Amino acid sequence: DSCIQFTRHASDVLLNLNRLRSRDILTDVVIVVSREQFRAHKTVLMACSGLFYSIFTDQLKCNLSVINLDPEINPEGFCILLDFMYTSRLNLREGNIMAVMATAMYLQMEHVVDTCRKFIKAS
Amino acid sequence: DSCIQFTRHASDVLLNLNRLRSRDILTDVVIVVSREQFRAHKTVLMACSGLFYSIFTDQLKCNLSVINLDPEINPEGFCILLDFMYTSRLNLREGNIMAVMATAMYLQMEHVVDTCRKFIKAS
Amino acid sequence: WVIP
Amino acid sequence: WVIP
Ligand SMILES: CN(C)c1ncc(Cl)c(Nc2ccc3c(c2)CC(=O)N3)n1
Ligand SMILES: CN(C)c1ncc(Cl)c(Nc2ccc3c(c2)CC(=O)N3)n1
Ligand SMILES: [Cl-]
Ligand SMILES: [Cl-]
Repeated sequence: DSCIQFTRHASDVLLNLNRLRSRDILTDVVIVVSREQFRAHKTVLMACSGLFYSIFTDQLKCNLSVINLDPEINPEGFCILLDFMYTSRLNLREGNIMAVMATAMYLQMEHVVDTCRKFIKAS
Repeated sequence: DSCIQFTRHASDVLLNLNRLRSRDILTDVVIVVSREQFRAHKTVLMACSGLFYSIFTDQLKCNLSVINLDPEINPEGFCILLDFMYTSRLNLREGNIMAVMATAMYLQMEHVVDTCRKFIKAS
Repeated sequence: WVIP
Repeated sequence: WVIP
């Protein structure tokens, strides 16, 4: 086509979606990880995770307001990944890298799994 | 912070949100423009437009499944802008620039209004 | 704005 | 991935 493109548009969209999350505006699901609860937008979860994409395209699960993750999933690892989904920023540290990689493999977030594997290989 | 960042994340998120729109997955509103109907995600509309942000933060309008725009709004201008919201790409042409600028001013999409003003000034 |  |  003969379209023009606004370079910062996608980043500005994601920044506003994170502002809505922080104010709990139009969140339509709660993700339960052990005792911890995380509110989010189904569409953003699907856009970032192969696991959520599969869950919310299912004709029955698409209507659930609560999703319980496998009890092996660490709430801190999930929190770091949910923050990444809404910001593009990953808080990867020596003390959390194993829990982050395991959570990203479960959530099917291929690019996060790739950077965790590379950072572990270096050490 | 000490975060790392994935450069293509925001663009990849927006690409997936557009894939959901094209398949009509989790769309929660219909925007009526004269005889024409456009299905979309309320959160994406809010993230891109000052007008939709105001509408869907309103305690009564946040629950509407149908929104009717002012009859002066041109369906083609709206279609071009909805495409921009989901892609960052604007199909700006000599034959549509006046309808696109008027629709962007109504929708309160400041960056689109700015490029339309510049393209009109040049001609 | 750019030519993509 | 980059240092932002
Ligand atoms: C694959 N596909 C057509 C598609 N359309 C829409 C959405 Cl929201 C979607 N999201 C999704 C699927 C798989 C994966 C991801 C997002 C991230 C990932 O690493 N794998 N995937
Ligand atoms: C202004 N603010 C705190 C905010 N938070 C969340 C959202 Cl979704 C939002 N969106 C929005 C508001 C105003 C404008 C836009 C989006 C685009 C624009 O040109 N003006 N604005
Ligand atoms: Cl990823
Ligand atoms: Cl804009």
